[PDB]
Amino acid sequence: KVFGRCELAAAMKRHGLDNYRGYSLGNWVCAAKFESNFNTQATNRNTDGSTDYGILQINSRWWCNDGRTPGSRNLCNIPCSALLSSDITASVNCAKKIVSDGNGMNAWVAWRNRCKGTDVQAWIRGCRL
Amino acid sequence: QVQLQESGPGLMKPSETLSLTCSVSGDSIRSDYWSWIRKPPGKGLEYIGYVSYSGSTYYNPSLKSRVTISVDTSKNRFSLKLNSVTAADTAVYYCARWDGDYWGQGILVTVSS
Amino acid sequence: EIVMTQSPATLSVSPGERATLSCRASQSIGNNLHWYQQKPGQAPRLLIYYASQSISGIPARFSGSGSGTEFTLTISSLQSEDFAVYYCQQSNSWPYTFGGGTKVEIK
Repeated sequence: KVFGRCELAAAMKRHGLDNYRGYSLGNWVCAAKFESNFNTQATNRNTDGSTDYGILQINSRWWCNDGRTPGSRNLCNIPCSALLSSDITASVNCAKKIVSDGNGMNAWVAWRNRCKGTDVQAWIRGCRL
Repeated sequence: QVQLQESGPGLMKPSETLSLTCSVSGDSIRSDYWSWIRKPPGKGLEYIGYVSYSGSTYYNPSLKSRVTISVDTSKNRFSLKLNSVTAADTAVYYCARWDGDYWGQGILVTVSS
Repeated sequence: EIVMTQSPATLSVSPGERATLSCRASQSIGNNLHWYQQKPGQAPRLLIYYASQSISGIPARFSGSGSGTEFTLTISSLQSEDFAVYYCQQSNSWPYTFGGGTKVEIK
């Protein structure tokens, strides 16, 4: 499934992301845009054998298990497959844990390069009617 | 399947430092998140703080910067250090994985004063 | 910090009856509210996370709902093993905070 800008804004708000740990909704929508382009099915194989899964490209080396990664950690304690569904619940739950680290949303390279320091509020402006 | 076990003192004088450790078996202290919670006598639950993957630590401000939390990857355990204790810090301390899924037996610490 | 208000302090109910615990937050916390159950002598146990997400191994009679600042934990058929103290906790902002707790006892 691929979300529209406003549709995802609404789903993330409903999933308690708006202002979670100091990050307004526009940050999460922007992060999703540049990480997976709103695709819940997106997956990218990294150069070290690990793979990013889901709408927020969550890495299999430290957050989930796909059984295809060497000395892999599974901090979110889930099969990487659970991050690939039209229902973002698992993706959001793991993203909340991830952003609870001291690094915040810096964990996401795309967010650091395309969202941080910009008018992220623009991503949700003009939604809900 | 993860087992947590608190260890420390039961009684100690004020102005001293309270030190607790939580040994984790069946799982690796790896780069996971660990927390400390306590329940004061006749009060509810209070969150002490936690340490995450990067090593960054978050401490409840109400504890006036007296707390320190660290991870011992060699001996697979994490700790809690509370300076300048007083009667107010008397409680049952619990260690737990940040996700709230796993908890220790809990240990009673009394600062008789 | 965000203040969590649990109501009532002591809920008295008879076995088999339904029970509703309320938790309010002084700030909007999305769905970042979790419920804990603590029986005497034991450590707290997670029952419901993120306001309504159920946990495998937990009786079906436990369910939560709500969002923003209003949350509710409903217990269908109160049983003997359901008698204990219940706490709500928000993870929306640091420091994380717990409500004062709600002691569910037999009537």
